[PDB]
Amino acid sequence: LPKLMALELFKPFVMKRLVDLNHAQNIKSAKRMVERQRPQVWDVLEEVIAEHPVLLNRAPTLHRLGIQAFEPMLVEGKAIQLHPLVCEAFNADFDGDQMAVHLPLSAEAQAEARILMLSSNNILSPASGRPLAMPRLDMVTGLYYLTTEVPGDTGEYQPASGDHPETGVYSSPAEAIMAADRGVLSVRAKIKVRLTQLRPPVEIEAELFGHSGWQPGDAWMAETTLGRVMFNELLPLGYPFVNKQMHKKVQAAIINDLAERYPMIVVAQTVDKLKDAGFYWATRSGVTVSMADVLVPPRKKEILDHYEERADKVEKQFQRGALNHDERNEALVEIWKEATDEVGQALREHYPDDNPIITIVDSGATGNFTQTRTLAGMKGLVTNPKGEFIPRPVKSSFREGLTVLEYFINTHGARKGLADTALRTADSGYLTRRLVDVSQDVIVREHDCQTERGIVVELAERAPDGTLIRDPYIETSAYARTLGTDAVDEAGNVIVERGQDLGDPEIDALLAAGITQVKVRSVLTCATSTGVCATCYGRSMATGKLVDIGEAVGIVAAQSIGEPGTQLTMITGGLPR
Amino acid sequence: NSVPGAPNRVSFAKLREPLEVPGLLDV
Amino acid sequence: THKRRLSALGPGGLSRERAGLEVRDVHPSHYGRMCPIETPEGPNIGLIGSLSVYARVNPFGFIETPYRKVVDGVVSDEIVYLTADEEDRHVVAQANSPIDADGRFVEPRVLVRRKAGEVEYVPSSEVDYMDVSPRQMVSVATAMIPFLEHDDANRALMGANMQRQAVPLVRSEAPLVGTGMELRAAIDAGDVVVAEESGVIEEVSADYITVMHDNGTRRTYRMRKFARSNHGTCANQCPIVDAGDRVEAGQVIADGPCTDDGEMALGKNLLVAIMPWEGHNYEDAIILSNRLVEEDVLTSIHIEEHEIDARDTKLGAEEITRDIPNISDEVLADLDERGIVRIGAEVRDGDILVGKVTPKGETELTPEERLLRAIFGEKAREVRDTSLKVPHGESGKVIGIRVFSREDEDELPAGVNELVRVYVAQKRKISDGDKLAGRHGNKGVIGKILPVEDMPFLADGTPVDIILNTHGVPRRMNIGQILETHLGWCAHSGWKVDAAKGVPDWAARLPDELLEAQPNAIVSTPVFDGAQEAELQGLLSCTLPNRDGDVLVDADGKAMLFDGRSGEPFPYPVTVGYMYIMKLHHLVDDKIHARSTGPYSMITQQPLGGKAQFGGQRFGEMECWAMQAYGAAYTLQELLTIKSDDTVGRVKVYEAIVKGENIPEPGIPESFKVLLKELQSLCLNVEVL
Amino acid sequence: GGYDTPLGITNPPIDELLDRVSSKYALVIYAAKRARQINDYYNQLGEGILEYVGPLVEPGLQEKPLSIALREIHADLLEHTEG
Amino acid sequence: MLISQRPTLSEDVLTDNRSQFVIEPLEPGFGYTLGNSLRRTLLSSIPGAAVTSIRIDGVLHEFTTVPGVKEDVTEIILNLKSLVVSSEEDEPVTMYLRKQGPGEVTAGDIVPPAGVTVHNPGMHIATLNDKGKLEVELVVERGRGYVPAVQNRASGAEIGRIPVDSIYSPVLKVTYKVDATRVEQRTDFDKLILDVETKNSISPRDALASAGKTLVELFGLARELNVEAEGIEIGPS
Amino acid sequence: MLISQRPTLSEDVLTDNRSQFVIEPLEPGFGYTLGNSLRRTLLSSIPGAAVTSIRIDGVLHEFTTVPGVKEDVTEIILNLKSLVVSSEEDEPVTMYLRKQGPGEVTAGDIVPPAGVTVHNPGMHIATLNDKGKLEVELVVERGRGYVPAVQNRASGAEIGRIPVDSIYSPVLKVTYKVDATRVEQRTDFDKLILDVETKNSISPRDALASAGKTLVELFGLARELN
Amino acid sequence: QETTRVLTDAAINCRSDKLNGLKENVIIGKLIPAGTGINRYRNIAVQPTEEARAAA
Ligand SMILES: [Zn+2]
Repeated sequence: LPKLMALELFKPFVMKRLVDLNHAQNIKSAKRMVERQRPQVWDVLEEVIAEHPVLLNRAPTLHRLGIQAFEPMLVEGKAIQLHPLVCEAFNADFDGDQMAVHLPLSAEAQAEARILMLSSNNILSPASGRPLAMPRLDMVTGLYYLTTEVPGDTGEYQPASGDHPETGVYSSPAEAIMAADRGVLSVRAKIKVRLTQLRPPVEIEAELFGHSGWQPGDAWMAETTLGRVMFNELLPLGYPFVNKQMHKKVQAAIINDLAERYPMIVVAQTVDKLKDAGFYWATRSGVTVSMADVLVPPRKKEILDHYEERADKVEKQFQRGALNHDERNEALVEIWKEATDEVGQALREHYPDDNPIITIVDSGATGNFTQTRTLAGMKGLVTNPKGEFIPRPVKSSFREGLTVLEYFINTHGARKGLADTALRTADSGYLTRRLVDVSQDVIVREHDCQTERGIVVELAERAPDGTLIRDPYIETSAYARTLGTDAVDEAGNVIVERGQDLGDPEIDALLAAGITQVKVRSVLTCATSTGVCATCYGRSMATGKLVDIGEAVGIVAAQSIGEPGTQLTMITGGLPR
Repeated sequence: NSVPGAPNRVSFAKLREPLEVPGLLDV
Repeated sequence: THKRRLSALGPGGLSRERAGLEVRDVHPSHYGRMCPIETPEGPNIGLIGSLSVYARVNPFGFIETPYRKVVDGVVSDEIVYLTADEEDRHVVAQANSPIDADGRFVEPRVLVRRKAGEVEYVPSSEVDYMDVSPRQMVSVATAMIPFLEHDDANRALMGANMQRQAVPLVRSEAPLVGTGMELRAAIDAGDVVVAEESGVIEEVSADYITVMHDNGTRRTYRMRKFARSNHGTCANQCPIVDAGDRVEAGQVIADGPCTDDGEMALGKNLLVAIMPWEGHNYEDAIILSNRLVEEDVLTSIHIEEHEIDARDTKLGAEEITRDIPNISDEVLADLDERGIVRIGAEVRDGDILVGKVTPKGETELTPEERLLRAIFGEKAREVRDTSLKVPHGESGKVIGIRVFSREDEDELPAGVNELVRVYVAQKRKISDGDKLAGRHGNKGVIGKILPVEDMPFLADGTPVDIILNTHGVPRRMNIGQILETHLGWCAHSGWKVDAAKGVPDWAARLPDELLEAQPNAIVSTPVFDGAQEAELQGLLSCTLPNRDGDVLVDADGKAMLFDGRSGEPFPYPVTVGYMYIMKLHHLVDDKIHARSTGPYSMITQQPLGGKAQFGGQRFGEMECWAMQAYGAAYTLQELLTIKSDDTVGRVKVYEAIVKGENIPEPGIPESFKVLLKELQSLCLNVEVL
Repeated sequence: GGYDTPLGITNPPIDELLDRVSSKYALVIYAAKRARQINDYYNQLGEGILEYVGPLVEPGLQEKPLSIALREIHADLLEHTEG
Repeated sequence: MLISQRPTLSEDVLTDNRSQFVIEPLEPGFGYTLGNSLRRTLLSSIPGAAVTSIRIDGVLHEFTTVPGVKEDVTEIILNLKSLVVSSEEDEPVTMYLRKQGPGEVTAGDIVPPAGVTVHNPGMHIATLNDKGKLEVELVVERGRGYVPAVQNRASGAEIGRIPVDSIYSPVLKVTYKVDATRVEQRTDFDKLILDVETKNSISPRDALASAGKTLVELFGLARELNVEAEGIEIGPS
Repeated sequence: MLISQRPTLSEDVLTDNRSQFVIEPLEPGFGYTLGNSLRRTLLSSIPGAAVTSIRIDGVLHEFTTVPGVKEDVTEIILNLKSLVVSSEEDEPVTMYLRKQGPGEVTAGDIVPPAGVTVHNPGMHIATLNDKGKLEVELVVERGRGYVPAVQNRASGAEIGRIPVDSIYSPVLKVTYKVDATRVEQRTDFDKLILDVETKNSISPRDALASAGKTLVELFGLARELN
Repeated sequence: QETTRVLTDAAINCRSDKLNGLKENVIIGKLIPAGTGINRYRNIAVQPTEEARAAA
């Protein structure tokens, strides 16, 4: 809220306000005082500041998301004051950028907003419905760190009775908390305890109570590392319990899961709270960096060598004008490739477990084993700045350092993709764009096209001995799906019935229906003459719920559709193809 | 070298260039 | 850069709307020709550049690389300016290459570009020519940061171009480290007042200096200050020495601008370290000290010229009095006798300026008024009360006075009889959030300001310069940053090889001589040449332990400051260091804008964007589509109407507003209305019903 | 529902709210119509007033009419249905 | 030197031995300076009568559970552990409760004699099986801050009184943090946050009082050293 | 059990404006804390007196210099910045210097009136030729720690005058640590080991005093106050 | 493109037009058919629950 901002702007408001505290005359009075720019301003200035939405964007555009309305609260500087995820989601990175923003106006609108891009409201993959803005990277990584155990630890549970107790077992938490705080242990490191409120997952309670694993009371034993416990503590109360470490995903998957089970709200409340805890740990954990960290591929060379003579020799072989320049030239290449893998693996292999670096990525943090090697050891190949690769290639590595050449070859495609980038960016939407219109308007008629021509479905790739096997892509479909007709059990009955979203549970017992088709009020079979019907469409994942009376998925999808093109390469590959 | 107001930002010359800095600019 | 800058496009030349990448394309040759790396940048790279380094160019537009034209393990110590071609016929020897002290590269075999620049190996025994050094198709700018061999070219050239966008604040500093390029480069600034004779010094003062041209001979060689750039900066030109001393032609005489101790002052050899922290060096995030302030380290000033002519025309012309209509007092109680105040005078925004004025018109008013005026005797005049007044983000002290008259003969464009142009100081005391950085492209916004105390800090107290998130480099590359910085504290801190008894092996070699570093002192290295890791590393091992012969530093990179807040220890050792950087001709006021309202295309009355204006940002169409993805209608619609150019609601609800009430509900696409008309127009008549 | 507590803005939870009725649209709107009304009331308030009642539940400072509405809304005080 | 402002208690009542507060106005930036520490501090400053590496009866290798009784020491212990032992005789005090016949066992089932009390006696402890009886070996003792089940000093010399725990700190937890606020005017001055968890035995507020006391007492030193200081001021009441 | 014994307040003689600090017994758990804290304090209003803005003859805006010099009105200004004249009382205290002949802008030169004591009263600052004449009109001040150069407009000091910042914080630099005894058989505590240095205007005490003061001060509130 | 004839044909066609393509709305400007703006919806039949009103 750079204040002097709509500070500047807002104005006309108070401009009618102001002298309402009759302290200017007309407005030129004030106004003109707006030139005066007067401590009083900052004040009721405050008032008008009254919960007022906000207009917002940084273009370009990818889809409805990349913008919302909000409430700030004035501060100095001059850039802008934000949230993470709001990032990413709205992408733009603090590389040095900006945004665009305007005045929520007609409460008609502003309303609209709080209704709509209401910060909150804004959730997951409305296109691909599935979840969105999860914590990440740092945030996460700190997650990992905590989430991630620490065996062989101080205080580390001590199953050492027989000569006295064992210890690691602890009724309350603050208990050894307070303790270990008392320099006594790094939670990451299991021990033993108990609970009463942080419900167990079922299983536990499954027997402890079966009837009711409510932990509004009924203590339930426990034992691990806190930390993980910590988090836990922070979680869907009504939820039983978890435990273990998890991954980014995982977690995420859950998460998704989590709100899925429940309303908006909260969700973030946690969320935030979570990242927060991280943040803490973030700061905590501790992982600066070292050249030192430059773990070392040992023999390595000798492998190289190996290949060298391999080719080498071969070089002699073609050399005899053996075959084509290329082919052999490839095999050469191959040879490398071989190396490529070998070096990477066994290299990797060598290093111990903890190297945040990889660990990072390892933490599912991001990056890749390329970056991994690439980084050091070798950097592998390069291609013709116009096409085919480079008969070398990238023997050494950065970290190692190399001459001109080399890098002086990076150079090329370096320039190129780079360029691509500069293009796919371009033609992308336009491509879309045409996508953009193409149809539009094509939207909802209603609830019930009232057709009867959905299709049965695949339902996994069944199996012989396996009886049943799941298409992964099942999922890709499989959901927000209409009981086109009535899921019958193994004859025995009609396990379920025409007209339903066919949610997971469906997926799950029905899953236990060992079957592999269900006619489904799809849509392309939309009985709705014009537009469409709920029945046809029905639930939005974007909603995770039914659709509405008349809806522009054409957009949507259209976004959804085009946007993702976003990042592909490449008888053709990407789009063009 | 060859610098009237010269100090020394001591470098790492593993090498030698009999050659020396042109004048560019000339152009 | 601008100089040497080079392309092949434009007048009669290409029109990028017609050129296959190849235009931008790489290719062999290229070496010793122009910075491989740098280039334009937008749809623009592969389009423009400069030279590489040395190789002059044909009396006919073709480079002139000389070469280590070898001879029998004995290169011919000899330039050979070369047009690639020819040459092409010939043998590609290798700089960085171990001769038997005789040309006799001590190996029997070597590599070398061939016909296709076929960078091909070969038996040393055979080339005609080697080279002329390492590092050559390079650019100067290119030529600027080591560790390359570890670092993203992308990222690179990035930093390259970057490089320039420093901003000569004030202090003057050089990276204690840095190659030789440097002022020996900088000298090619050829700017600094710099010797003209082995003359003894002569009288001196910050305008110039008398110069005992020892031939008796002298010349109070000058020196400039306080005079704008293309970008609002002084003419400053700081001296060197002493009116009495004695020196010799071509040697320095006085810096000034980008001119640290005879040298582009360019940044701040600056501690800081490694953490991504509390989410503030995250996503480009950046966590920043404060002491800084106080320290001041971060500012200069900037220069608009300030102009406003006196014109001539119909109803009269454009006077510049000091008298004014119902102007406030002081507001006038300030300017000069007949308008604007007096040099070095402070202000703010709005601030009236000129002493202008012009005839107003002649088209009656309501008796109502007049009457009114008769009502209040304020016998109105009749002249287009006109002048100038300071906009926003604006203040400082009076300067320019390019008040230049037509009338006073000062030739000038039509209907004008004079004009002044003026200037004002403003010391930019660095906002955080913003952005700076240094080498390794390694750009960096400027997130948060942060008081000292509250700060991780030497176990010996002394805290950071700031801190640094992690992460990028991995998926980035530029770790020299790491090294270099290791280095940094090192140098900054000096040492001595305790080789003593014998040799630090990795030592066993190299600029021996060093043997040590007098804790902190001048340090360069070669480009594709410089010590190594281990060494460097081992240099780590080496030291000039501090006062308490101490080195909080670890022979390792990670120590353990604590919290200038909560304070306690940390989890694990602390990676840290230093880095000179540079500062930015790009921040808010460069771009600090919006727009409530103002001018509007007398045609498409849209936000007449402009200086006085904030422009009033344009809007996109997707966007709209976004709406769609919701459908706030209105909203958009509204827009279309409203801030778009809803003459009415503009006026109308503008009122509403004014009257704050269940706003004049959205009306009709009006104009659209036109249409119709527009149609009809061609016998077009139709209709909905 | 033991979740927490909103915050003017987050006041209140649509989640609830939403419950009241189907399409967010009117609904909101709906509210629009109201506050509009509200305003009006206030718009008119001081004068040979119109019948205009409300804003039923007492005020809440500058509180966007908006809110207010929102209040008696989830306060649950009026009716509607499309057109 | 004086504030030209003045932070101020904010009482918050939450529960028994848990409840928040804040205090304000708060010129930046010190919550950190203070609380935080205080978190320590108080946290640190918390005298209380904590138990003793105790034991009961013939089990010096029945190292788990007992007949006539279903529970187990560990269980027992945290159950043991569990106690609102309010007392006084700053020192030891073995203490012995028993009961044949089954039923079960809560807290106050025994006698807290002199300078020693309960606050939970219904505090069940022991569910009797085959009607068993058994007195129990128990000492407690005060101090600030819990003390860990240190490897007790018998090093075997004991009959089994196990190197158990004991919290001299009757408190029970903390929470808080800082809040930058009022900026145009009070150019963003701090804003407080003050919950924290006790034993039932007392309110925060209580030793809290002492806390600030205690607390300061220290400073007296530093302070009390050369009053010739310019120690900035609040003003009076 | 429970045990006590008030710790051991005790600074640690050292350089000038600078002698470490040591105390205990110390609640097995803490040191740092107030360790910093205080340390965090310090930094705390290090209240002091010193200039504010000043001026001299034809000394308009800062954007030339005086003849005779080799120097810059500004960095001059800066250099000034280097000031180090612990004064005394309260007010817009000031001072005034002049020069002549070969000018040598150092410290130790001007009109430190009453209650005004430099600490390197000589500290070079610049210089001018044998024409090296000049004056200076100089407006001291008390205060504490930083403040931004006022607006002399918002202020009023005559045209040539030059609002400036203050930094009244005669401290130099802090550091220390714990040494928590804490013997591993239950019977423990923390150990104090300290120090800082100031900008040679006082002893560690002095402020240190102020410390303890505003502290205790700082806590009457903190006390049972309710 | 051309349209022109696309003009003709019209009066030829003499048609009206579905007036739906939002773009339409875009065209016209008259707000879309849906999103925030719908018949049914934007013609709502609203007012307070009496009792309260009754509650005066
Ligand atoms: Zn349908």
